[PDB]
Amino acid sequence: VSAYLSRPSPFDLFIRKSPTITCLVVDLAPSKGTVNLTWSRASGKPVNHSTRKEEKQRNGTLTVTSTLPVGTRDWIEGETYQCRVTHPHLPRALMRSTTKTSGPRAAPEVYAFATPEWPGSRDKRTLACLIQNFMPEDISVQWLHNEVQLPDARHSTTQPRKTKGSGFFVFSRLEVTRAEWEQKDEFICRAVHEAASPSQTVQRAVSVNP
Amino acid sequence: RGVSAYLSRPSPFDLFIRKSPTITCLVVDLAPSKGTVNLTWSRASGKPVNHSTRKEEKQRNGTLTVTSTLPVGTRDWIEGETYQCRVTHPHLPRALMRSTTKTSGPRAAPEVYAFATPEWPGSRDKRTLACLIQNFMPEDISVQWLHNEVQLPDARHSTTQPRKTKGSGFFVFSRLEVTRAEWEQKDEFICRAVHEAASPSQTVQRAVSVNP
Amino acid sequence: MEVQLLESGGGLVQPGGSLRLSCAASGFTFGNYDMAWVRQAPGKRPEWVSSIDTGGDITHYADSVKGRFTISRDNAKNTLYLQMNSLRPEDTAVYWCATDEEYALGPNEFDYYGQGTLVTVSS
Amino acid sequence: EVQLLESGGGLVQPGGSLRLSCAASGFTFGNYDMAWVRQAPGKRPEWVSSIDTGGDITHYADSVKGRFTISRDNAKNTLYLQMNSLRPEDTAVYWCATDEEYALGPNEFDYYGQGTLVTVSSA
Ligand SMILES: *[C@@H]1O[C@H](CO)[C@@H](O[C@@H]2O[C@H](CO)[C@@H](O[C@@H]3O[C@H](CO[C@H]4O[C@H](CO[C@H]5O[C@H](CO)[C@@H](O)[C@H](O)[C@@H]5O)[C@@H](O)[C@H](O[C@H]5O[C@H](CO)[C@@H](O)[C@H](O)[C@@H]5O)[C@@H]4O)[C@@H](O)[C@H](O[C@H]4O[C@H](CO)[C@@H](O)[C@H](O)[C@@H]4O)[C@@H]3O)[C@H](O)[C@H]2NC(C)=O)[C@H](O)[C@H]1NC(C)=O
Ligand SMILES: *[C@@H]1O[C@H](CO)[C@@H](O[C@@H]2O[C@H](CO)[C@@H](O[C@@H]3O[C@H](CO[C@H]4O[C@H](CO[C@H]5O[C@H](CO)[C@@H](O)[C@H](O)[C@@H]5O)[C@@H](O)[C@H](O[C@H]5O[C@H](CO)[C@@H](O)[C@H](O)[C@@H]5O)[C@@H]4O)[C@@H](O)[C@H](O[C@H]4O[C@H](CO)[C@@H](O)[C@H](O)[C@@H]4O)[C@@H]3O)[C@H](O)[C@H]2NC(C)=O)[C@H](O)[C@H]1NC(C)=O
Repeated sequence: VSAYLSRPSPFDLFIRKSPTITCLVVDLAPSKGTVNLTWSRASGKPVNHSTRKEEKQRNGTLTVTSTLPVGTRDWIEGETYQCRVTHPHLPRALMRSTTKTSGPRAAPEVYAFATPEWPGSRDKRTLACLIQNFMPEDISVQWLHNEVQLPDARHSTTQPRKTKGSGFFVFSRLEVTRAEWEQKDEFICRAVHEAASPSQTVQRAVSVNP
Repeated sequence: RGVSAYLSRPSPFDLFIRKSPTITCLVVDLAPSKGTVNLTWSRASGKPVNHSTRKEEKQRNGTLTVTSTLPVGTRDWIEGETYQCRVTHPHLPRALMRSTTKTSGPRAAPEVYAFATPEWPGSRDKRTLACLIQNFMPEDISVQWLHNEVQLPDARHSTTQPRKTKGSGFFVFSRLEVTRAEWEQKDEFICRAVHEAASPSQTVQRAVSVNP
Repeated sequence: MEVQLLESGGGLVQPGGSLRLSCAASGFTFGNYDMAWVRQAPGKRPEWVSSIDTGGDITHYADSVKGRFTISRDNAKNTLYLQMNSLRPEDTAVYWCATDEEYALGPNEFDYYGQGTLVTVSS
Repeated sequence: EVQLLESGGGLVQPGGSLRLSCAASGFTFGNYDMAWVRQAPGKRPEWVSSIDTGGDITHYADSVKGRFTISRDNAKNTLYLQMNSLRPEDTAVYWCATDEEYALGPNEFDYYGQGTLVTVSSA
């Protein structure tokens, strides 16, 4: 048995402006009882209504996912939220807690590239975006075309990883079809992050043909 | 149960370039030192097992790591032998077992693309080089950077974990920072990928330069 | 649970012939997973062939094989089937059955592959 | 679990001196290398100095060499940074940091404290 607790995405925090934190319980050999999870603060202030989802996995694992909408000001000013998990066949309750990561702040730099054409794929091209020089680790990367955000599934973005003195970095990879670039030859890589200025977003556009 | 064990496959660099593949068994022990960890190497086939080395060290947070490495036959591994690492410790109720063999399934050679980041304010003595390795499978790959015809230390660069593309093969990104002295010395940096299905000699590479 | 998939049914057939591939499942509850078939012809990049629904209501095919092959499964026998009709030289390949923990209906880098079997279409 | 609490910030005139104390709690302090980092208004963070586990190894950035002195006392679980010959350029928020793997040099540290403010001006 294992339990995890997330932080809000920057997209939730700064673009939608309605951050939410998710407590995730992954339960191998399940269904002896019912998992009870309780949201709480360190400060003791009221907690909003939480959603709760139970899903059975293909391998027979049960996952319990609960998500709490949190106050925008409360999180920014360093509030601490705790998820405490009770189940009858668990010996002692599992407790996880979360808060804004302290420490210095650094704006991302965004660079977007287009791979050369390769035989076998002249009706699609691979777009690659590099986001680097930022900290904390939390970042959300987004792709926009004809002024509309693409579905998340269209692209895949690497987990953040250290550079040993330059900040964190991530890469984004997107596959675009010929019809899309014939329609409009502009694809926009946008990063949402705390230390970006002026509106917590920085972006760069790339085009298949210059 | 507070203890966890992991078992690797040979790296493509060890298997195909160095030509001495090795598999490493890793036991990570929280709240340790009640006894002594005994792990025994075995095969499914039952053939002799080579002599294995052992390294045990304490972590900063007080966790114990026990690492054992076994040299495996080049012929045996390619032709599908199955190796098992069996972990014994006195405070474990039942021994932990992990096993490994080459991943089955179709195979596709990488494509390599290497780029040079634009100049960035703040340093005239450094530039970031970025290499994209994609469209390959299985996941197992080793990525290397060469300058002045010699391989750079592993610590010089950082390479993303392999991740799916939903029908086009796996992909990884590599990031390297090069100094002014190096490119002034020779402005050619080569991104080289080692992979099983790369042909002709299990290698594919692309060169990149700071100044066109 | 450990995923074991064993193909059978390969061989040599004349063009225009037909063949039935059987993939036997063991070590997991077969009735919970979507299934697919993948092939790689000699010296060509791997190509996803077909995929099946959990219950069997959904079938997907690549255009190259559409209307020639028909996929099916029997959940009580823990066995996946691919029925191949009207074979062409184009279809000589090694065939694998596959499945994935998340997505199996479409082409993907599947988590699990079987051992594969060979189909040689020639005179 | 690593909890780091800075103290000792304040306001001083150019040429003055101020002493920063970072209190450690919740882990075996004697096993970790320690470092100090600062961020001046509208500037990217700058690694300042770092200390060895035993105290034998000291490193300093070129900007602060010979002006600052880092130290630690392991029995009191306290890290210190002594700043002499302060300049307006040194106005920043200061954090103490540590990492599970590498702490001697500039790095994206795993753990940071809460920070404290140092203002060097004519006042
Ligand atoms: C049977 O099968 C099931 C499969 O479902 C399997 O159960 C899984 O088990 C593992 C662990 O055992 C679980 O993996 C964990 O996943 C946690 C969930 O992370 C998700 O959400 C993260 C947070 O998202 C929120 O916040 C971000 C911003 O913070 C925001 O953008 C979002 O909108 C959202 O609000 C998210 O980061 C994460 O996404 C990344 O990672 C996934 C992983 O592949 C990848 O797909 C994405 O591309 C993306 O890069 C994900 O979406 C996660 O918190 C946790 O990570 C911590 O722990 C590991 C382990 O130490 C650390 O390495 C890591 O640094 C983190 O500290 C961990 O990865 C998995 O989630 C279970 N199931 C499901 C449904 O998720 C069973 O194991 C199988 N059976 C057996 C026997 O194993
Ligand atoms: C107290 O501190 C200690 C130490 O900090 C900490 O202990 C860690 O505990 C976690 C789990 O709890 C361990 O996590 C596992 O790490 C495994 C080790 O992976 C290493 O080796 C891998 C294999 O290398 C061989 O093969 C490759 C080619 O295959 C070849 O190149 C090599 O030469 C070698 O022969 C290797 O893949 C891996 O490298 C990746 O990860 C590092 C992480 O920094 C990254 O830097 C690399 O760039 C690369 O991405 C690494 O070198 C690993 O096998 C294992 O992975 C499984 O689990 C994860 C999560 O479930 C899955 O996502 C994954 O798919 C695997 O199933 C997992 O990551 C960790 O290793 C310990 N650290 C050490 C140093 O031992 C304690 O947790 C701390 N205490 C507390 C209470 O938290």
